[PDB]
Amino acid sequence: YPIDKDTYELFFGPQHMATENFSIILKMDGNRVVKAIANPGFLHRGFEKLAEYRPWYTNIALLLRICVPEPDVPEAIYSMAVDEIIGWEVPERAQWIRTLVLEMARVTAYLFWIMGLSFKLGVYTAGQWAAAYRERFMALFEQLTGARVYHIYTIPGGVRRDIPGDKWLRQVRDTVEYLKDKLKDFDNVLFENYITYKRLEGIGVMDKKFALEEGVTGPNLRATGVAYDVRKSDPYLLYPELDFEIPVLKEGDALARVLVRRYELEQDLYIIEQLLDMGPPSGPYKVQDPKLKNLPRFKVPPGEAFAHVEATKGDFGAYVVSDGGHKPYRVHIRGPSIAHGVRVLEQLLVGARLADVPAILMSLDNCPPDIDR
Amino acid sequence: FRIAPEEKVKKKPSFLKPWFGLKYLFKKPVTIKIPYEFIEPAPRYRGFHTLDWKKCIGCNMCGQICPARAIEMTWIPHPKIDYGRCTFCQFCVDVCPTGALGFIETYMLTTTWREEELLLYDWVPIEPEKFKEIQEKFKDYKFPVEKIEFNKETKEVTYYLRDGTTFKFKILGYGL
Amino acid sequence: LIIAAILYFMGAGVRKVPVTDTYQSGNPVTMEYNLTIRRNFFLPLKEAMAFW
Amino acid sequence: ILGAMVFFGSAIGFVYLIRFTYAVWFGQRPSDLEDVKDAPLPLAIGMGILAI
Amino acid sequence: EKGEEIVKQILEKAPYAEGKVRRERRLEFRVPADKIRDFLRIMKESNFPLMLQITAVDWPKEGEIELVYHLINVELGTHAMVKTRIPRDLDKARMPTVKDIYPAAETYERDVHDFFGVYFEGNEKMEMPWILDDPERGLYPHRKDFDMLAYVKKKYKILDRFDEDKDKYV
Amino acid sequence: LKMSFDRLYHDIWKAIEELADLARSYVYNGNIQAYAWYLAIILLILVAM
Amino acid sequence: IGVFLRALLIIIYATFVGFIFMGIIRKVTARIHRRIGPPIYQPIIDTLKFFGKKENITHGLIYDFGIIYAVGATILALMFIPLGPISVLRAYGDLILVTFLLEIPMLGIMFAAMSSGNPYAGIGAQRALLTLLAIQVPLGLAIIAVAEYYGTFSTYEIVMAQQKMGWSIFHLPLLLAAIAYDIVLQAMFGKEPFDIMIAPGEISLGPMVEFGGKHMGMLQIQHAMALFAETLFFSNIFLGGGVPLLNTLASLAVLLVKQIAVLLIAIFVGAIFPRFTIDQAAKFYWKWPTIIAAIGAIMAS
Amino acid sequence: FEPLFNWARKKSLWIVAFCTGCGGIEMPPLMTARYDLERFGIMPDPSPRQYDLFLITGYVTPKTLKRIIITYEMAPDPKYVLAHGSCPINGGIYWDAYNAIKQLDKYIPVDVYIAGCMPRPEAVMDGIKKLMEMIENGEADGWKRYKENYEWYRKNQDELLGEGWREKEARKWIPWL
Ligand code: SF4
Ligand code: SF4
Ligand code: SF4
Repeated sequence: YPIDKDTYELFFGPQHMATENFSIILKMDGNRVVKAIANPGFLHRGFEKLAEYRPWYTNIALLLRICVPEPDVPEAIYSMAVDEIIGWEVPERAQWIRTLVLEMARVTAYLFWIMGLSFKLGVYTAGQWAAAYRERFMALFEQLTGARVYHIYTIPGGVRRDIPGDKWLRQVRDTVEYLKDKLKDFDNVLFENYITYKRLEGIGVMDKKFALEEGVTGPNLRATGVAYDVRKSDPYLLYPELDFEIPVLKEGDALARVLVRRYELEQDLYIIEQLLDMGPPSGPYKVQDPKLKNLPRFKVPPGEAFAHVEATKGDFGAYVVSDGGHKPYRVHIRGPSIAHGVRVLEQLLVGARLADVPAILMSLDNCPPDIDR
Repeated sequence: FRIAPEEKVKKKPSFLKPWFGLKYLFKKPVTIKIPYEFIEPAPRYRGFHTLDWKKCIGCNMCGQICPARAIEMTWIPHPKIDYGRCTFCQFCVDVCPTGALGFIETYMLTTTWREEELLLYDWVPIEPEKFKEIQEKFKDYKFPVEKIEFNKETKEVTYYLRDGTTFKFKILGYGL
Repeated sequence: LIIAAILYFMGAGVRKVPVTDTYQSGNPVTMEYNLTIRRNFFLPLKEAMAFW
Repeated sequence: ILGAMVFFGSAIGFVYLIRFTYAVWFGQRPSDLEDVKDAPLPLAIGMGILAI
Repeated sequence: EKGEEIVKQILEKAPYAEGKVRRERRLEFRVPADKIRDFLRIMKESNFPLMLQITAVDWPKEGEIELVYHLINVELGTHAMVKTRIPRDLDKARMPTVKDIYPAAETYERDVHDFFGVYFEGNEKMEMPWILDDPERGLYPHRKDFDMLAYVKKKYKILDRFDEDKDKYV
Repeated sequence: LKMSFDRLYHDIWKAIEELADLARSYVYNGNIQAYAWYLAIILLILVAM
Repeated sequence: IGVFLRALLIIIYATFVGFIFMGIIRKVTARIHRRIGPPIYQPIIDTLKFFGKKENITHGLIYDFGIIYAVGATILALMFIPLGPISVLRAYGDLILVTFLLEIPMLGIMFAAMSSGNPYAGIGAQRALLTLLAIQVPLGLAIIAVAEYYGTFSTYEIVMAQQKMGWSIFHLPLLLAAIAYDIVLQAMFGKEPFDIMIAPGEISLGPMVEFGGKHMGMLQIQHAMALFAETLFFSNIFLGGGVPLLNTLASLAVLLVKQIAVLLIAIFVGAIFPRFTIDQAAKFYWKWPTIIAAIGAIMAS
Repeated sequence: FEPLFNWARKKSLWIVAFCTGCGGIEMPPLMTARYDLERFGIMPDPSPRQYDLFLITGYVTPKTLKRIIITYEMAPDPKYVLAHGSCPINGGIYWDAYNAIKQLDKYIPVDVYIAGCMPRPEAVMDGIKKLMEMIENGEADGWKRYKENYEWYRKNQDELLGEGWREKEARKWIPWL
């Protein structure tokens, strides 16, 4: 006997192609939502009690898969944290390499978010273009380090493979100037039409006091009135000698949290163009010769370190503690989307129509491998 | 600090401006016809393993840095890498002291459901004469072992190569 | 309708299935789930002419 | 001006009947309708008379 | 430097707050266990609104789940690490929930309760199947009393479709 | 007063003005073969009489 | 016996050109965002695949008969519109008949989508029926604008009145009905701006969310005939084909060119425009195309 | 009779877009404007009936192996899954997981495995091309082993997580409404 008789519970499970892999059970009322709780954790590999059993250097390759769209931001934060507890002397060349791959993976993640938004917003042309122009960035990464995604690159000191040379650094100038001439054809399909602007207007109204104390750390609370950019507040890599300008709006409906990410794509591509004309000087790619050998037996002195870094969706931190041996005692990777599309999504879908459940789901850039950890 | 707009980012919606996304009705479509236009992958793409049988000392230094615990050791004391649990991270390359564990660009490896084609994933990697199976034999970039005939109680695996040597050797004992 | 039945009445397995086991975005669904909608059915139609 | 509203009336005449035949006749049945029978004959004579 | 002034301003408003300032902005300090609830809103109202993950390390030698609490700033950019030390038994695994002051800890406490140990009193989303459905909810797999490779063997009989022994360590 | 006509005429003129940017890029290309195709199309109309 | 073979000729030609028209839609939407995409003879292989299973579903006794009625209605729609000179009947092809017999496919593809019983099929039918509500406000005014500009309703007395004098997208009181039809055609088809009776991605697939093997094959036949019937109804009214076998085949060829013509402008709009919320789809078909067709209706009178 | 349908299958394989977690970063650009699949006719649609090519993209959580086997129970005849990555083969790097399911052939019948982490789309092209070669003659694949050899898979399904999921993952919400 069906014991609700009032509210039908359709729910977007995994096989839906709008939500990626996290089920949101929606207590629908005709065509609105009156209660939207989420069941995440269809992907819980475990990384607390799973990355505690590997040595310190080889715990990179196992830690990449905590966030799929950015295959460099999870390694470049753990590489920043093990940098601190040992206290290396990571040179200028390794700092520049890690800077440029941390920004080119970010423009890859923005392009993937555009393609993921357009696959569920109906319009396929902004999806196919976004994946096509992400593919040349993948084929440019493949010259450098290894595979397309999950390029195990940034070991705790420095990097693993340096630049090929003028065949590569001239090529990045070509694709960045190409995509900066190309980006004016994304506006006319995704941000200038009177469909999308009339589709995402006023849905999911996020207040100003509802973002800073809620768990939101990304660029989407920056569309609400909040002045917080971790690249600007505490620059970590070769950021202070860049002088980029960050966007802040006083709005907070859903399309405010989309135009801010479009402008972040524009200024980040201007960063990669500005970083390239600097060019890296000489130096080694590794950090030190004597305190790296016998690579499993890598006793680190005890203590702890926190690091945190800007992402496509949320400034998400790592937490490593070292007992004093060749094992991370606990490496916690705080997912960006833990209270960023699970808890704030519960008070965002209440009242919204069914057509703007997937669009709201992508207007926060919900990536399901981050809630589980 | 350095807030960029006041209303500079927010643009104006527009009726018939999406017709400028219609420009690619006549340009050349950007795709690769994979049967048969090849891609030529990178000169140092991470792929399969090319252990050298004359420099390997069996010190199991790779055994303790594999993140997925598949470089388990055999006797005649070389390792067999299984690609069942292996992420191609190539931490076993720059940690092997002698240098007897390389990596070459070979990634295409498709096997079917039967177990006799699934013994294909347990190979003691062969010498770098397998680079003469990447070139000089039909440059297809595929795994040049292509069937393995294990035999119980007469343990003599046979890497039946593309047309080369059958590469027989006995395997007795595992671990250390 | 005959020519439409010619293109359907062709056999090849027409096995009947229960209703309680259905899509539900590829998920298990029991008998105590109100899955057929029965509450106002036209909420955008009411909210379109909410002035009228 | 008058042909538009009567044609809209044929559309909205179509619409509500789809609303009727949905949550009364299709979908799952609740577990209080297992104690029900068929149609009785004297209503069925009227149904057959109006149908022919 | 400015973090030393900030922690000096915090220590005026709280006695049990022994603040060590790491590199420039990593202001880490420990408080006693059942005193942070009357303390975290001193940290909220001063300058630190946003709360990151309630990450909790374990220690089997001295039995205590050291729940460190990550706070952050928005006007300066620092990141507090206020930490407690509560006992390790499931009987004594008690901790008052911070939901009246932080709505950030509505969901962080669900993960730290479903993963290992700690039970939070004044919250409603406690026995909800957040993550780790049955039969993984019945034992807490993220402490040090739960060892891998003796539960995985009792859940899956073989770990290698192939040969000899790829299920041990090192 | 939420339904003004100042807004509608600016809408219809901005539509004509963006159609002016539309016909500029479509008909008037750098592709020489596009104008060859235009000549072949109007010759095809002269076939159609 | 000869009208039976001629009707079989028309239904089998409508099959083997409607599937190619849907494949042309797939080819142009492939080239519209830089991809080769499928071959031209693609959805024939879709239909040929979907009749080669070994299990089906058949939720109910009505779950079959609804989509079979949809196929029968969409065949009845194309039987009256004058496909060239070869018509099984040209005495009665009235406007209201063909206009209402496009909507009856949107019954039977949904009336049997309800018998499955699903919140996805329920909310797909919920978001499909507000279209068929909203689209008949500019559709009826387009039919009145065609009506009062000519007077006759037998559709052989319209293509005759076109091939006698004038075209029909000219003469501005009739062109304002064509823009209303050009906007209503994307909804009546299921193309991307007014997509929502298909909705691939936002909801799962709406009405056709779980059909199975044979039922999706009947849907592909019905969808190709809905394409061909509404396109031939637009071309044999607003364009007019009209017109020995070397005359007849060329008549049907130039009719096919005018079939592709409105189908070409149905695709260019229908990829650069995202999907529409059904609450705005009810609000859009009363603001702009209604006043356009109303100005056409008072200028045709 | 038979080859009129046999060639028709290997030209319009409809894939269902499960996007199984880690691995949905080389499932989309496989089917987009670059190295593509619509040239092979591989048109994706999210329906558990209108598909016959399931891509188990990487690992399988047992909170997803319920959903995968429920999706796999609904494709009528020509369902054959293409295992992906290196997770389904023997367990990937998550062999040390209480969750991530090792040895996928013991639960649902895999047709063809690929290798790679992540597998490059050229390897997926080689996998589908070998799947076309396998489906030409027709080679006793999955859907022909899930039918007669059901006694083994149903026992191995019920042994891991089992006891009738249709009451465990259905009654898990009705108190928590
Ligand atoms: S290939 Fe990578 S994962 Fe495999 S054994 Fe070598 S280092 Fe370990
Ligand atoms: S490759 Fe290196 S670690 Fe492995 S057996 Fe040979 S010498 Fe030892
Ligand atoms: S095969 Fe590799 S990339 Fe794929 S899910 Fe497994 S570990 Fe991740």
